[PDB]
Formats: sequence, structure tokens, C-alpha cells
Amino acid sequence: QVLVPNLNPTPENLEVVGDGFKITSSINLVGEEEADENAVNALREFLTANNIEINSENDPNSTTLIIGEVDDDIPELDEALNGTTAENLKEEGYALVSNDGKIAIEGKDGDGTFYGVQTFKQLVKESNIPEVNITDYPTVSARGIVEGFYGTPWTHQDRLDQIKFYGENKLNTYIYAPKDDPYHREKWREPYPESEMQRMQELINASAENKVDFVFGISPGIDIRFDGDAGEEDFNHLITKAESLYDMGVRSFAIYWDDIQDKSAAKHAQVLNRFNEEFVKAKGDVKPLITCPTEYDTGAMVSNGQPRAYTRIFAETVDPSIEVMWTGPGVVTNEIPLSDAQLISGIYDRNMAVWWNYPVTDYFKGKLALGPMHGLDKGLNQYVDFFTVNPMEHAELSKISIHTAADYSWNMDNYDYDKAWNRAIDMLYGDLAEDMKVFANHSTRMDNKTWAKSGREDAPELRAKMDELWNKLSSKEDASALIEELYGEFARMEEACNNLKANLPEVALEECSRQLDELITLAQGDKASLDMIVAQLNEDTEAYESAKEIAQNKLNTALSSFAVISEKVAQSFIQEALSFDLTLI
Amino acid sequence: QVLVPNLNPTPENLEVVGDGFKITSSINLVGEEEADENAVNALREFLTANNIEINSENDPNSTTLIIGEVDDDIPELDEALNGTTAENLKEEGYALVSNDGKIAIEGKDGDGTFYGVQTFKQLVKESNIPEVNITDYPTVSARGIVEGFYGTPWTHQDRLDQIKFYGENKLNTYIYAPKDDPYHREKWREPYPESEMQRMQELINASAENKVDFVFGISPGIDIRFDGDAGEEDFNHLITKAESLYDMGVRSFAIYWDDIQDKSAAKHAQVLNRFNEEFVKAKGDVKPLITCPTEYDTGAMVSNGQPRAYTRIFAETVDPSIEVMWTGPGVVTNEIPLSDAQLISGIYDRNMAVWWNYPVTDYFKGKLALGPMHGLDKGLNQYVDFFTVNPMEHAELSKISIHTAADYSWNMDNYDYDKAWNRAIDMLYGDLAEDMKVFANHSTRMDNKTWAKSGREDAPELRAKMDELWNKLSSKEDASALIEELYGEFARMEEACNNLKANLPEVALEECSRQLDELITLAQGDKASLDMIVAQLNEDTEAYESAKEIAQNKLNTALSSFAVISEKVAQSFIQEALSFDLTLI
Ligand SMILES: O=C(CCS)N[C@H]1c2nc(CCc3ccccc3)cn2[C@H](CO)[C@@H](O)[C@@H]1O
Ligand SMILES: O=C(CCS)N[C@H]1c2nc(CCc3ccccc3)cn2[C@H](CO)[C@@H](O)[C@@H]1O
Repeated sequence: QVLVPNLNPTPENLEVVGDGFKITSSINLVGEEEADENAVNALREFLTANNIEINSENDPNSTTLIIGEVDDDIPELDEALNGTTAENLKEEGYALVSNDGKIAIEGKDGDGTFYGVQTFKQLVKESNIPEVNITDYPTVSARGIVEGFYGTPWTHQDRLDQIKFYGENKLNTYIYAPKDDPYHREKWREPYPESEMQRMQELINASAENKVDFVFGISPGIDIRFDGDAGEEDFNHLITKAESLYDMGVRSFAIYWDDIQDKSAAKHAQVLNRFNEEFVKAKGDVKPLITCPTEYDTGAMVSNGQPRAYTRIFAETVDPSIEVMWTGPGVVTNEIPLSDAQLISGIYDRNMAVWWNYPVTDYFKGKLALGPMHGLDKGLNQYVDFFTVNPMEHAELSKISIHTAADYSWNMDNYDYDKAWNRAIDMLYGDLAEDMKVFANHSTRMDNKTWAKSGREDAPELRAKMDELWNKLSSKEDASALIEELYGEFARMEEACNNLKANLPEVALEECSRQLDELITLAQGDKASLDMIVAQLNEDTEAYESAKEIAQNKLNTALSSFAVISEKVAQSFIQEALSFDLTLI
Repeated sequence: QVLVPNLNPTPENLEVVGDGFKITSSINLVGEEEADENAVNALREFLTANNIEINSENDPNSTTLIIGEVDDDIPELDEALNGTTAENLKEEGYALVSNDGKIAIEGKDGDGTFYGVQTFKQLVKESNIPEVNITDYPTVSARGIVEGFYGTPWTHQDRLDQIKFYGENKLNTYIYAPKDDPYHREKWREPYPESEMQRMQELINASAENKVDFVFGISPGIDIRFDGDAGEEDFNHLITKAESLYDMGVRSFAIYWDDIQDKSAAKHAQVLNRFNEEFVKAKGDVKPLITCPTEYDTGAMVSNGQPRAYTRIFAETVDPSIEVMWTGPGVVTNEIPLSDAQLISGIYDRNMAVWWNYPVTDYFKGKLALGPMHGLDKGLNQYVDFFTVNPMEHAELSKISIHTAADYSWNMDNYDYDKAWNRAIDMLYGDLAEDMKVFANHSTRMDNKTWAKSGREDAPELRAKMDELWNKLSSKEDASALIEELYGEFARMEEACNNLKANLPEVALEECSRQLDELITLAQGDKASLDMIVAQLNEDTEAYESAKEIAQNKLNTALSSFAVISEKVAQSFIQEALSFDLTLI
């Protein structure tokens, strides 16, 4: 009475200074005319949605809401704040104060005020708001998503929903770069058909409405020509393509050189340099150029602590103001330790950009990647200024992990993966969060068994209970309490998935139904594996064989089926149980 | 210009002193009346079998062979030896010199002469013998096999052949202790039927002829009673059972306490101490008593560098004379480092006996264990004086592993596991050795997925090549030459197994035919995996789908089979290749 709701991202400084209060049926609004337009529209939108009416003329005992920027002439704003302010904060910073009848939102800039509104929306539950002092700002200057995967691109409606979602969670960057949009890569020289041009316009419009930088990516590297008139003809295709998007309102651009056979470092860098001179600077209001080199992970860039030839030449040729992305120690890796960022930053003598390949699943499509940002150093901001994730072709389920990315990039120093994971599912799933937690917990780790691995381990608590079972059984100690307990877990998995099948909204259900079925199967095979152990302990041959065929048939279903989940946990347990000989005397 | 053939075990000191010579069709035998009877019978058997006649009257043109102990009075021996003796060597040591038509075998004791004859037998190839100076003796004084596994016990013929094989490889210990002989454990109180006693007499006799200590094990722990009249009766049952075996010539005995629920250390030890006194000492010619405690691996014996309650009590109570067995840091474990032996040896303050659970496969019967002794500290002899291995229910194929155990325990310091394994297969398989190497190289590592793991990794060099293929393909580099090399390895795996199916003697083929077909299946799936990769590289979609279906069926077949082989190499490669998504374009 009254408690601070789940917030995402976690604000830098939040203090509870009171007991909280109810916001009236209709309110007074001060500052609308000079405040940021986007911020105001997000406020209006929320206020309409929560049945809250705006007064035509001040009343004295309605709740008052004041909104604006530090540069603005609003005396009531300086008053309602009472001490704390956004003057001392970096771009996108804001102060928010809630004190008996008065909510004050002040941004350092228009972005700031918009962000303050988002926090305000998350603060209000039931018309009740807690009494708080807040100053808030991002750790990392550029935070967001690169739609950069292989497979079916996000639908136009998907992206519009993603862009809204980025705004709500203070993500400011969306990179358009679908490997399978023909006009982005395969037919990069060719202009967009009129109908896609108009859909693009809506995206840029929606991006501006949400303080998101729409970055238009192009990948010419498969066949771009570099020398002579063909080099001239090709460079002019790049400029043409860029201009047609610039004319629609695009102010951020990327040229990418990943996943190509050509390794002409000097020529790649020189294309970038010419585009930087003839397009970026010449336009004057365009953000820094973004790129990634053909060598983009530490394994590929560095040999024996020294940069390899391509990287060396690229690093020394590419202009200082161009943003360079890299993926970490590997393309899909467990971790980015600080020493890796330090290494790559020093090779490039600039703050680096990260293209994090998680939750992307294009390389192992059967598994859903449903875990938090995991493995990333909490001091990465020392060498990184731009942090993006590559998501799954499954736009709705990608939100869980994107939600944690939003918390990690905004408030890096206090990021707790486990807490951000739980908060993400809570905020996204409502009355279904506990069940969605059970399911998603078994689907966080990605491993193609060769070059690609990343994510928190699947269901670690349950894994540790399984190990303890084998430990007890092999030590020939009583294990019946732990066995009773594992029945509980396997029955819980199955119930959770069934409830999820019955109650998930279609938008989520269409992306995960097969994996839900997989987990039910594995749970059933897990339970039967228990029956099988109990039978051996009881020396009941009949009951053993009968549980064994069930367990083996469940395992066979799970292995033959497209969906993949819980490989090292629920699936491995069946394998472990079938390989454990308790028939020894 | 000989050369020295393969020898097992590796002699302590061997030196080539010349070019070698051919032994004549007929020879002069000196010392046959005075030297060890068992050594002479072994010698006569070898001569008979290699068409070498013995002169009844001396002939200066014939090769001269001289045999005896240091304690024997023989002038020719001393003369033929010329500087080298067994005088200052330990028990079981011998000297051997072959030089200028002379071969001199001198043992330190009768056991060493026998082993001298054994080295002679390995030295002669087609009447040719290298000219050598040898002094030789074991690192460890008790070396052998404990038949102590669960499963079908070895047949009577099995055991007779093993005992001969132990003789030839200088193994001096055989512990009879099969878990599923009802009279060993299940009905340990009940006497052996007379026909089984006759079978025992032949075992005892064969052991004596081969300098092997036949050790009679009994395991009363499931239900022995300790207190009052009940315990007295059960103690006399142990005496009776041992007496009946002593009466046939058994002079070593073991009483085991493993794999039972009753953890009464003081009682177990009291039983042992009583048996040590009223039986072993009462008899004067019985070797030290052998046991294992209910806590017999370091995880079960120790907590924070200190003994657990059972172990502490057992160690304080059990007589210093008694040999105590332990299995290392776990029951089935990768290694015994020196620090483990030192720890256990300190607790019991005595040199320890080792029960090594490799090549035993009772806990994972589908896999054959065909690797060398691996993981055992080369300095173990400082705290261990007794080394035995627990073999597979498969007697014949156990020989590969046992062969390397003979070399490790006899010549510990110079033991090379790769060399010994290679030598074992060369010596045992003859013309089939190169093919058997290909197959057995895939079947060395034991792993039940949970508590039990031990042995050399399966096909290491092939594993590293597969690793390098994935490292090239995921870096989009040219991998043609390496692909080609892999096609060759896989074809070779198939060729070897097919040649083994057609030409292996039945006694070995009976034990591995399922594992032969399984490796052929995986080899074919491996090939198909390569096909699938090359199709993906060439964008040939239909050849890919065709290869995919084959790779997948071959894996499914192997996974379904009782037979297990090459989990982490040949089998894993298919899973790796199916998960490697190269259709992303
Ligand atoms: O990671 C990058 C650029 C990093 S700044 N590019 C893409 C990329 N390249 C790789 C490794 C090389 C490879 C590509 C396709 C098939 C096999 C290996 C992985 N990935 C990502 C995950 O599959 C894929 O989504 C990306 O589009
Ligand atoms: O190891 C010993 C005494 C070592 S001085 N005893 C035997 C033994 N006990 C265990 C662990 C307890 C266990 C037994 C059956 C099923 C599951 C666990 C393993 N093993 C060996 C490997 O299977 C088995 O061959 C042995 O007969």
C-alpha cells in the first residue's frame, strides 16, 4: 500500500518517499503545448485506454500531471519536482516525481520525456501510483534489434508491433537487414516495388512515433564490383538505394560484409569511406554509418593476440566515425568477457558495436530460444556503445529475451539475468506467467553440437536434482523422497504445457505448439523412466519392461520430431535412465 | 638384422649385444634336472611345438640352452652369463643372455626362471633369436585379474585359457569372485557340488603350473549374522568353505564386503581378524588375507580429506597383515592420481591393493572395452603392492586390456598406453591386427551417461579431424581435401569390420559381431553425412534430402541397437552433421 510494480528497464535511481495515492477519474494536464509531441501522444493513448479523462479547465482536487523538457518554460514543473531534475543527465535521461496529487515528468530531451511516460505507464496499476522520486538514463547510447536472420522475415504487422514494444521498453534502435529480403542482399541493386515502399513508410513513421532509430541495412557483398566503371555503376546503386529511403525519412544506414567469400578488406573499407563522405556528411543530418567486417568474431579476426590480415587492413582503412559490429569471441558464443571487448576495441581504436546472436535460431530452427541475456560482461559499456540482438523469425516469443536485453543495455551494472528473466515473463504473460515460466525454463540453452552455443543452461535446478538421483542410486542410498519429488516436477511440466495449450493467445501459440507437445512427451517419458527405476528397486520385471517400452517410445517420438527442447535435462534423463543398470543382482 | 620381436611385458633392462643367430634343429639342454619344474615344462612344450629337438648326448655344433636359479650350482650358467646375474634382484626377477649359439636363463627364484622361459618364448621367431642381455623383475609384486563382475561367469574352458595367458604375460594373481556364482555370494554358506569341485581342482592345478596365485573369494555380507550363536555358526561356515578349498591346494583367500546395505565396520573387521588368526596364521603357508570394505572408493571413504565413520572404524580395527582393496577416486573412474593412493594408503597406513573396474562392462553391457590401462599414475607402486583388473564377461576380448595390464604392473615406469595397446593387438591378432586396430580404436571409452566413466577416448585422431572439418565449414573455408580424407577413413572403417567378420576366429567373433555391424552402420551414416554436406555446399537440394534420410536412418538404427560403439565420434558425427544447417542462403 502502495507497492512499485515490475519495471522494465530498471530505472537508475528510484526512491519510495511516500505511501502512494489514487489517480482521479479525470485529471489536469499541464505542459502539453511545449512538451515532446510523441511523449504527449503516448500519454493521451494510455489515458484513453485506462478511462482517464482530461480536464478542460483546472479543478483543485483532481490529480495533476505535468510534462515537459528542461529547456521549456513550465514553472509548475520546477515546482512539482521539488529538488530533483533532469538537467544533470545524459541524452534520453528524465526525472519523474510522484507526490500527493502531482506527477511530474521532465526529460533532458524529447526522448527523455517519452521514456518518462513509459515508466509512468508501468507505475500506474488500478489508477494507483506509488510515491516515488526517479532519475533515469541509459548505460548504452544505442539499444535494440537487428532483424538480421535467415528464414522467413517478420511480417509487416509483426514489425509494427515490435517497434511499439521497443518504445515501451526504451529500445531506440531497429536495424532492417533480413538476409532473405531479396532487395536487401540477393538483388541489392534493385529498387523496392511501389507497394513495399509504402509499407516501409509506415515502419519509419512508427519508428519516429516511438523514438526508435530505423536503420536501413544493405548487403552488397556477394557480387558488388569494386574497380572501374562497374565499380562506379555499383557504388551508384548503393547511393540510389539509400536516397530512396532517406527521402522517406530514414536517417540511419548500414552496409554489411558478413557471410561472403570475397575478403577484399581495403575495398570494403573504401566503399564505406566513400559512402561516409558522399552520403553521410553530404546530407549533414544522418547518423554514423554502421557496418560489420567479413571477419566479425574474435576467432576470425585475431590469431595469436594479433589481428589477421583482413581485420588489420580493415581496421586501418575504415574511417573513425563508422560504427563496427562484432559478435564476440565467436559467432554464437557463451560469453563476451571484458577482455574480449578490450581486445577488439583496441584493434579498432574505437568503442565497438555488438551484434548478439541470441535469441536467433536460424541455425537450429527446432528449438525456441526463450532465455535472458546471458554471458555478457557487466562492464561491457567501457568498450561498447551500441548493443543489438539478432532475434528469432518468431517475433512474439522473441520478446522474452528482447525484454531482458532492454534491461541489460539500459541498466547494465545492476542486471541480474535470473530476475530479468522472471520479470520479463511476468510482464509479458499475466495470469499465464507461472506456467510459461515452467515451459520457457526448459528452452533457454542453444547448442547445434558444433560451432554454435549460447544461453543459460536449460532447467538447472531440475538438472541438479537428476544428478543427485543418480548419485544416490549408484551409492545405493535410499532415494524415495527424491523420486517422489521428481514425479512432482514431471507432473508440473505436463500441467503447465497443457494449460498453455488451452490458454495461450493464438499469437504466441502458433509459434510454440510443437515445442509444447515435445515437452509433454519428454515429461511423460521422464515419469515412465521413474516408474522403470522404481520397478528395478522393487525387483518387478513385468513393471520394468512395461515402463521401459513407454520411456523408449517417448524418447523415440521426441528424437524423430522436428521440435527440440530440454536436450540436456528432460531428454537426457530418459537416456540416462535407460543406460543405468539396476538389474545388477 | 633380427630384430627383437614384440615383448610383453617390457623387460626392465634389455640390450642388443650383437647381430643375432639361428637356433639349430636340435639343441643341448643343460640344467633340466636342477631348475624349476614348471619353467622346464613350459620350455619343453615350446620346443615340442616349434619342432626343436633335444640332444640326449652333447654336440658342439648344436645351440646350447642353459637353465636354473642363482642358488643352483651350475658352472655353464655362470660362464654363459659372463658378468650378468639375477643374484641381487627381487623375487620373480631373472637374467637372460643370448649370445654366440648360447642362451642362458637364470632366475632369482623358481618364478623368475619360469618368466625367463616366457621371455625366451617371445624372443624366438622361426628359430631366429636376437643377441640380448636382459635383467628383469616386476614393479608390483601381485599382478592379475579379479573375476568379480555381475553377469554370466566365465566358462570352465574360459578360465583354463585365461590362466595359461596369465602365465605367458607374467601375471601372477587370479581372484575367483564372480558375483553371480550362487556359492560365492547368494548361497555363500552352501558347499560346492562335487562336479564343480572337480572343475575347481583343475583351476588350482593349472594356476600352480603357471606361477599364478589362485585366490578363493567369498562374499557373505548380504546376510551373514554376527552376534550370539547365530554369528558363531556363520563364522564356522566361512571356515568350512575355506578349508574345503585349502584341502585342494588353495593358499590365498579373500573375504569381500562390497555392494551390501549393512555398514557394520567393527563387525566386518572382527570377522576378518578372527579368520586371519584361526585360519591364515594357524596354517602358516597361507598368503596374506584379502578384503574390500563396504566403503571401497574414495568418494565413499573420505569426506574433506578425512575418513568417513565406516572407513575410520574399519581402518582402526583391521589387522595390519590384511590386503585392503580399493577402486580409486570412484567405482568406475577416469584416473588414479598419485594423491589418491597416498590419501587412502595413509588412512589404512599400509600399501593398498587395487581393484580396477576396466575392462569390466557389466554396468553397460552393450559396449566392449578394448582399450589399454589408462589413467593410472606411473608412480602408483609407492603406495600400492597389489594390482588387479575386473574384466568383461567376454573372456577373449578382455585379453587386449589385460595384456596392457601385464605391462603396466610389471614395468610401470616405462608404460606407454598407446604403445602397449598397439603391441597387444599385434601380439594377439597376428595377420588381422591392422583391421582389429581400426575397429577396437572405436571401442575404448566406457561411459554410462551418469556415474560410470573410464578409459582412453574413442578414435582420437578421427575426432580431431571431424572437429577441424566443422571449424573450416563454419568459417566458410575450402574443406575439400579434408572431406576426401574423411571419405577414406569411413570406407576404411567399413572395410576393416567386413574383413573381421569374414576372418576373425569364432571365439573372438562370437563376442563382437553385433558391435562390428554397428560400426559398419555408423560408417555408412558417416559417409552419408559427408554426402549431405557436399550437397548443401553445391545447392543440390534433392541429393541433400536423399543423403539426409540415409544419414538419419543409419543413426536411428545404431541408437536402437543393443550394441554401442564410438558414441562421441562415429555416432556423434552424424548428429553433428544433421544439426549443421548449410541450407541458409
Ligand atoms: O552473424 C552475422 C553477422 C555478425 S556482425 N551474420 C549471420 C551469421 N553468420 C553466421 C556464421 C557463418 C555461417 C552462415 C550461414 C551458414 C553457416 C555458417 C551465423 N550467423 C547468424 C546466425 O545463424 C545469422 O543469423 C546472421 O545473419
Ligand atoms: O566394484 C566392486 C568392489 C570394488 S573393491 N564391486 C562391484 C561394483 N559395485 C558397483 C557400484 C554399486 C552398484 C552395483 C550395481 C548397480 C548399481 C550400483 C560397481 N561395481 C562393479 C562395476 O559394475 C562390479 O563389477 C563389481 O562387482
